[PDB]
Amino acid sequence: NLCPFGEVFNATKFPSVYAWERKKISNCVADYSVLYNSTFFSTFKCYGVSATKLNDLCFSNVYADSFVVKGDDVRQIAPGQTGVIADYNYKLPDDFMGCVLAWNTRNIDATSTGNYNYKYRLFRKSNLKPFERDISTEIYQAGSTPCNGVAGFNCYFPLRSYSFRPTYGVGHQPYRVVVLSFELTVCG
Amino acid sequence: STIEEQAKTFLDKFNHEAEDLFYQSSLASWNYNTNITEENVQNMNNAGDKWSAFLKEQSTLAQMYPLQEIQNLTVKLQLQALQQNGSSVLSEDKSKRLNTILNTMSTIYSTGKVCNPDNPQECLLLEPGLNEIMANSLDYNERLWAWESWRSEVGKQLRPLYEEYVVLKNEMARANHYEDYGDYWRGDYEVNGVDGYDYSRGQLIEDVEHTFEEIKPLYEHLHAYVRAKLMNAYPSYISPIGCLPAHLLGDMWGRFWTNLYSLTVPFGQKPNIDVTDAMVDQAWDAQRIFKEAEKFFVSVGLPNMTQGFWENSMLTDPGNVQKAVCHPTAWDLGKGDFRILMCTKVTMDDFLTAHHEMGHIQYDMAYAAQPFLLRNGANEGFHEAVGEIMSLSAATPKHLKSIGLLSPDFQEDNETEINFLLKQALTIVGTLPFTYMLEKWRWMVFKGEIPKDQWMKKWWEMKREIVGVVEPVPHDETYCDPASLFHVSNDYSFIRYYTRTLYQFQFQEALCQAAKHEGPLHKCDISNSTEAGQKLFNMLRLGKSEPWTLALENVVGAKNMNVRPLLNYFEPLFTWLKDQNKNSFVGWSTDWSPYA
Ligand SMILES: *[C@@H]1O[C@H](CO)[C@@H](O[C@@H]2O[C@H](CO)[C@@H](O[C@@H]3O[C@H](CO)[C@@H](O)[C@H](O)[C@@H]3O)[C@H](O)[C@H]2NC(C)=O)[C@H](O)[C@H]1NC(C)=O
Ligand SMILES: *[C@@H]1O[C@H](CO)[C@@H](O[C@@H]2O[C@H](CO)[C@@H](O[C@@H]3O[C@H](CO)[C@@H](O)[C@H](O)[C@@H]3O)[C@H](O)[C@H]2NC(C)=O)[C@H](O)[C@H]1NC(C)=O
Ligand SMILES: *[C@@H]1O[C@H](CO)[C@@H](O)[C@H](O)[C@H]1NC(C)=O
Ligand SMILES: *[C@@H]1O[C@H](CO)[C@@H](O)[C@H](O)[C@H]1NC(C)=O
Ligand SMILES: *[C@@H]1O[C@H](CO)[C@@H](O)[C@H](O)[C@H]1NC(C)=O
Ligand SMILES: *[C@@H]1O[C@H](CO)[C@@H](O)[C@H](O)[C@H]1NC(C)=O
Ligand SMILES: [Cl-]
Ligand SMILES: [Cl-]
Ligand SMILES: [Zn+2]
Repeated sequence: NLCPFGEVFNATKFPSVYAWERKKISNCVADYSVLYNSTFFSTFKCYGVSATKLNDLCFSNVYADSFVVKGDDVRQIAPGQTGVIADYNYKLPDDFMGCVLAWNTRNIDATSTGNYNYKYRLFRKSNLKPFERDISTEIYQAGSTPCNGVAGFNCYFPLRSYSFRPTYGVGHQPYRVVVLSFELTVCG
Repeated sequence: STIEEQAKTFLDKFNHEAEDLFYQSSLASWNYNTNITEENVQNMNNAGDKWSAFLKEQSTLAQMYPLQEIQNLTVKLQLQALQQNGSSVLSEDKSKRLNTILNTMSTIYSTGKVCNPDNPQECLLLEPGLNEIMANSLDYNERLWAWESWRSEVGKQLRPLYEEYVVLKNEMARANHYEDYGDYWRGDYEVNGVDGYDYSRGQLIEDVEHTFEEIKPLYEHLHAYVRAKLMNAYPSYISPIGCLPAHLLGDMWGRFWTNLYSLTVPFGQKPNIDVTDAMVDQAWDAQRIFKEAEKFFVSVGLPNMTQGFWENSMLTDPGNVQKAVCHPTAWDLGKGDFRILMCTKVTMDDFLTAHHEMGHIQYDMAYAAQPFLLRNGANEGFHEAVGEIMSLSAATPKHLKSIGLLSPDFQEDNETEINFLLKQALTIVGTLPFTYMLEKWRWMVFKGEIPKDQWMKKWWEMKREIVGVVEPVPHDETYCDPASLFHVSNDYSFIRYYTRTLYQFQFQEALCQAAKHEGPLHKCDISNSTEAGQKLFNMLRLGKSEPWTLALENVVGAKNMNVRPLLNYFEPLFTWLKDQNKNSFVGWSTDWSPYA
C-alpha cells in the first residue's frame, strides 16, 4: 500500500508547535518524487541522509512530526539549535536522521484580525529532551513568591500565542513544518 | 532567582506582548493616514489608547525591579525605558489639564487663519496661505504684514497657553529627578555606565556651543553675502551693517534661507541641474523611482526591499476617492512590516526624497533583530542623518549621469558647483544659528533664567546677537513668536536638527573615505561602494543598544560630534564668500532696527 503522505502534508488542520503531533508510518511503499520534485516548500534540508538516495532505501518505520512556527523560527527546527522553539517546544537530537520541510501558509493560517490559535511555549524550567513534548499550562514561577495557581508578579502564563497576520513580513508569517524522522516496512 | 534573571524573563513577556499591541496601534494609524475616515480615526485612537494603557501597566510593573541590582548593561537600558513615569507623575487633574492645553495649542496653530485688512474676504491659514507669501513675495509690506499678522493673531493666543505649558512641564521634570523640562530633553544624549563613552545632559550644552563657535566664520560670510544681495532686492530697507529683517528670510520664521536662492544665486547664467523633465520624457513612474532607489542601496551592499514593502506601501496619491496624508514618512510597524507613505510625483525632488525615506527603512531593517525597547536610532539625531546622506550621494551629477537622467556632456564648471554649494548653504548652514538660538532660548526658559515679563525681550535680543536677525516691528510680552513655530507649540525638541546636521557630514566624510573618494567632499557618490555600505551597516544594526558615542565611533572614529566635516563640505564656498565680501561688512550691529 502507498504511504499516506497526503494525510500529513495536505492536512487541513495543523497543530501548534508546543503540542506538535506525531504519526507513525508502518508497512507501506513510499513515493518521494511528490515531495522532492516540487518547488512548493520553502525549506527542504535533510540531515544524516540525502534527498535523493532515499528512493532506493528501506527503513523500519517513519515518524512524521507536524506543527506551525513563524518564518524566523524554522531555522531552529534543525540539529544543534538553542532558540525558544528548540528549547521549549520541539528539539531534535544531535544524531538526527531525516528531513525538515516547511512552506509558507500566509493565506490559510493568518487572518486579518489576528490568528491567535497557534501558540508556543515561552517559559519553562530547563530545556526539552530530543523529541519530547510538553502541553502543560501550569503557571510558570519566575520569582521566589509562589504563584498559587493565580499568575501575578513574577508569575507568567507559560504559553503565548503567535499573532499571525497576512500583512506581516515573510519572517513573521505562518509556516507549516513537517519533520520526517527515520528509525532503523517502508521502501521505495 | 536573581533580580537580573527575574527582570530578563519579565522583558521576555513584555517584548512579546508589546510587539503585538504596538503593531495593532501602528496599523491603526496607517489605515487613517492612507484612508481618512471617521471609522479609522477612532480605530487609530482605540488601538492607540490600548497601547498607551498597556505601557502604563508595564511601567509600574517594571518599577518593582531595582535598576541598581542589574549588572547587564543591555537589560539595564530596557528597564530604565519602561520605568519612566512620563505624564502620570502629575495629579489626575494636572495631567488632564496638560493634555487640554497641548491640544488647544496644536489646534489653533493648524486652524488659525489671518485675514487681509486691504481685502477682508481674503483669509489665509499658515499652509498654504501665509507660507506662499513668505516664500515667493518680493513686496516688503506684503511680507511684513504676513509675518506680523501670524505672530500677533495666532501668536498672542498661544501666549497664555504657553505660560501654563511651561509650569506644568516643569512640575513633571522636577518630579522625575530632572532640573527642568530642558534637562529632560537633553537626557536623550545621556550615556552613563560605559567607561570612555559617557555623556552627561549638561555636556550637550557645552558641546553644542563649542562647535557653534567654529560655525560663526562660515555663517558670518554667508550672512554678509545674503545681506548684500538682499539690499538690491529691498533698497532703502536693509542696513549694510545691521541685521536682516525677519520677514525677508524666505519662510515664516527664517528657519531656512532656501527661498532666497533666486535673490542670492551666484551665477544665474549657468544651467540648473533639474532632471525633472528628463524622467518625464523617459516614461518613469513611481515604481521606477523606488526601483531605482532600491538599486542604490543594493549597490552599496544593503539588501533589497521586503515583499511586504512592495505590497503594502502607498507610493501614489489615491486621489479624491480615498483621502490620504501626503507627508513622506517611513513606517516601521514591527514584525517585519516596513512601509513608505509618499504621494510620489515624477519629479527630481521626489526622486531625492525617495532615497531619504528608504534610508530610514534600511535603518529600521538593520536593528530589527534587537529587542523591542532597543529598536531605535542611537540618539534623536542619528535617524535623520542617515536619510540625509543618501540624498547627498543621489543628487550628485556623477550619479544622475550614470543612471541616465543627465546628459553625458553636461559640463560641471566651477560656477555650477558654487551655485550648488550656495543653495546647500542657504538650507544647511543657514538653519544652524536659528536652531541653536531657539533651543538656547527654551533651555533658559525651562531653567528659569528668562522671566515671563521679558520672554519676548530676551527672545529678540538673542535673535540680533546669535542669528543676526532683527524684528521689523517691536513686540512686547503680549506676543509669543517662538510659539508661532510648529516645534515650539507642539512640544517637540529642536536641538535634534543641529546635531543631525553635524552627524550627516561626519558620516559622509567617513563613508567617502571608505568609498575611496578623491575629489571634493560635495562631489562624492558612495554608489557601487560595498566598503562604505559595510561601514555604515555596522552602526545601523546597533540600534539603541550601544551608546551613540560608540555607534558614532564605529563609522567616523570619534566619540563626539565634530564640525570639521561640515566645514570641508562648504570649504570651496567659504573661500569664495570671503572673496565676495572683501568690499562688504562681515558681521552685524545688534542695535539697528527698521523702526528706531
Ligand atoms: C546580557 O544578557 C544577554 C542575554 O542574557 C547576553 O547575550 C546573550 O549571550 C548568550 C551567549 O552567547 C547568547 O546565547 C547564544 O545563542 C547562540 C544562538 O545560536 C548559541 O549558538 C550560543 O551557544 C549561545 O547559546 C544569547 O543569544 C545572547 N542574548 C541575545 C539577546 O543575543 C549578554 O551577553 C549580556 N551582557 C552582559 C554585559 O552581561
Ligand atoms: C555601478 O556599476 C554599474 C555597472 O553596470 C553602472 O551601471 C551601468 O551604467 C552605464 C552607464 O553609465 C550603462 O551603460 C549603458 O548601456 C547601454 C546598453 O544597454 C547603452 O546603450 C547606453 O548608452 C549606456 O552606455 C550600463 O548599462 C549600466 N550597467 C548595467 C548592467 O545596466 C552604474 O552606473 C555604476 N554606478 C555608479 C558608477 O555610480
Ligand atoms: C497536495 O496537493 C497538491 C495539489 O496540487 C499535490 O500537487 C501534492 O502532491 C499533494 N501532496 C501530497 C503529499 O500528496
Ligand atoms: C514614579 O512615581 C511613583 C509615585 O510615587 C514613584 O514611587 C516612583 O519612584 C516614580 N518613578 C521613578 C522612576 O522615579
Ligand atoms: C533584488 O530584487 C531584484 C528584483 O527587483 C532581483 O532581480 C535581485 O536579484 C534582488 N537582489 C537581491 C540582492 O536581493
Ligand atoms: C573658474 O576657474 C577659472 C580658471 O580655471 C578662473 O579663471 C575663474 O575665476 C574660476 N571661477 C570661479 C567662480 O572661481
Ligand atoms: Cl520669530
Ligand atoms: Cl557680532
Ligand atoms: Zn526623514
